[PDB]
Amino acid sequence: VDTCSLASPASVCRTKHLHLRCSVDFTRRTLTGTAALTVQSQEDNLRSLVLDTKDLTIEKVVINGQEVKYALGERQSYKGSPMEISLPIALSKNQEIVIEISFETSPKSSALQWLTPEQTSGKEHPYLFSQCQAIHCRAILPCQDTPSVKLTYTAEVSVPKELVALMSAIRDGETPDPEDPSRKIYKFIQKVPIPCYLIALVVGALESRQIGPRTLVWSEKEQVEKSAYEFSETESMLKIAEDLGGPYVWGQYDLLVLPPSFPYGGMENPCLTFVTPTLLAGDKSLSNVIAHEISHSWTGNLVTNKTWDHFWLNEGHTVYLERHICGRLFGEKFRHFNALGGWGELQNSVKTFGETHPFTKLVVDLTDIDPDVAYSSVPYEKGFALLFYLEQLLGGPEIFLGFLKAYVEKFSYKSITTDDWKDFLYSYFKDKVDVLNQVDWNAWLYSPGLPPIKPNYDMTLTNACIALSQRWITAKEDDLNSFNATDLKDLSSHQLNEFLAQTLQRAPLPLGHIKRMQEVYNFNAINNSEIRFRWLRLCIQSKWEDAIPLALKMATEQGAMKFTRPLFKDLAAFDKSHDQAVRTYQEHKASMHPVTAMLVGKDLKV
Ligand SMILES: [Zn+2]
Repeated sequence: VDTCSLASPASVCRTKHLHLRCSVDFTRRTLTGTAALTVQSQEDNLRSLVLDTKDLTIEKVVINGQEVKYALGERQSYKGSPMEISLPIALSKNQEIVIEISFETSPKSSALQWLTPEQTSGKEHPYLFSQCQAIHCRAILPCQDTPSVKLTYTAEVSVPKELVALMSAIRDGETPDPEDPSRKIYKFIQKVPIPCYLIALVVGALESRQIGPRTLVWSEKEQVEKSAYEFSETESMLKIAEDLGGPYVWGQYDLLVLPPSFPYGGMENPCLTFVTPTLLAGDKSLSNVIAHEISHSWTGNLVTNKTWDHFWLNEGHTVYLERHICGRLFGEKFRHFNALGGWGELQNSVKTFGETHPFTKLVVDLTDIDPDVAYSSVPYEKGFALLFYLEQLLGGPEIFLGFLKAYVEKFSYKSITTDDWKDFLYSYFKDKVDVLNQVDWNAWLYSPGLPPIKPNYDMTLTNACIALSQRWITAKEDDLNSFNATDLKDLSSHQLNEFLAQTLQRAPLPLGHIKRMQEVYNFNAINNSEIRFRWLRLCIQSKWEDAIPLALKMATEQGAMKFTRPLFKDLAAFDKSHDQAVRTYQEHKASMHPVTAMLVGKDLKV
C-alpha cells in the first residue's frame, strides 16, 4: 500500500518490536551495532521478507543463533536498497520470529546529522542528532520504513564517557561500558507502539533541569538555564492537553533545545520534544509554539497516517488541537487569530506552488515523488481548514472536540487512511448526515488550489494590526509626528509580529518613517526572534545602514533557515552591505550548519 517503501507490507508481516544495540563513533561518524526485529507473520508459508536499507553495510543476519542468507537489491534513488532475508523455516499465521541484523551506518547517511564542535555552543565536544521523518529511518537501521507499521522498542547506546545519549523513550539506566572504560551505556524503553520515523537519537554534551513533575529540559551548559526559564509553563500546557484529549499516555515529556546552529523547526518525537533555540525570547512570549508538538502526543503520534499520501491526517488534527490549547491560554478570538494566520500561510503556499499543482491537494500521490521535496504547509493548514469548516458546520467547538476524542480513542496506537477517517466521521455524526452530504468531498480532499469554501474567522485582533500597519503605510512626513508609543497599549507580541508582517508586505518605506518607528516603538530592544526578524528586514530593505550590524549579528547568531537565509538574501540585495555580508559569511560559515552554509553561499554566489 505504501509507495515510499520497498519492504514487506503490513499485510504480510508486521514488526512488533525493535531491540537496538549500538555504539557512536564520532571519528568515523558511524553507528555500528545490531538491530533485533520481532516479526509477526500474517499468513501461512512465509519463507522470506524484505526490509528497507539506505547506505547500510550489512555484516550478517542471525536467526536463532545461526547466520541466514540475504541479498541487497539495487538502490532506487531516495527509496534506498531493498534487503531480502531468507527465513530458515516457513512461518504460520501469527508465528513470531526474531531477526538480528549486524549493521553500520554511512557517514553521509541522510538520517544522522553530525555537528563539529565549532557548530555547537560549547565549541568543545561534537554533537549528533537524528532526523528520521519521513522515510529516512532506513538510513539508520534495517526495518520496515512506513507509518503503517508501529512497534515498541528498547535501545542501548554506547557513547564516549563525557557525553550523554537521549532517545525518544523513557530513560532507564546508565552504566559504564563493560568492555570500554572510556565509554558509557545508556538504556531506553519505549512501551507505546510508534512508527519507525519517530525513533530519535541525540548524543552530545547535555545537562538537565527539572521544570515540572514529568518534565526535564535538556541542552548544553550555555542554553539550559535560559530554556528552563522560558519553558517553565510546559506543565500547565500539558494539563490543558489532558483537559482536551484525556490523560497523557507516554508517561514522560522532556524537551531538548538543539544548538543555535539548528536550521529546522521543532520535532514531535515521543517523550523527547526537540525545540529550536529561536524560541528563547527571554519573556516566554514564544513558548506557546511548543503547544504544537504537545498536541502530537494526543493526536497524530497516537493516530498515524497509514501512508505519506495521508500525511494531512497527522498534522491537521494536531493543528486543530494545538489551536485549542492556545485557545484556552489567550482566549477564543486568539484561537481565531492563529486560524486566520494559518489560512494566510495556506494562501502563500498555494500561490507559490500554483493553484494547479498536485502538492496542493489534501491527499497527494507520492508514488515517484520524494516525500521531502513535496513537503509544505498544505497538509497542515488545509487539513485544519477542513476540520474548522466541519466544526462550524456540525454545531460547534465542543461537539467537534467530542468527535476528536472519539477519533483518538478509537484509532489510538494504529494507522488509518483518509477513507477510514471519513467513515468514522459519518459514523459519529450519523444524526447530522444531512449536513455532511452537503460538503464537497472530491474538492476538499482531491482538488488542488484553495478549498472551495472559507471558514468564518473573528477579525478583531487582526483588525487592530491592519489598522496600525495601514496607518504607517499611508503616513506622510507631516503625519510622522502624531505617532506615539501608546499605539502598542493593547497589542500582543503575536499582534506586533503580524503588524510588522503586514507592514513589511508592502516593500521599502521612507527611511525617516522607520527611523521614527524606532524612535517611538523601540523595536531594536526586543529580542523576540520573529518580531526582530521582520523588523530588521523592514530596516534593511528600507536602506537604513544603522541596521547593517544588527541584521548581520542575528543572521549568524541563530541557524534557523527561515531567519538566516532571508536575512542574508536582503543583506546581499542591499548594495551598501553586500560585500560585508559576503565576507561575514566567509567568516562564520565553518560554524554554520553544513546545509545552511552551502545554501547561504549559493544565495551569495560564492
Ligand atoms: Zn507537526
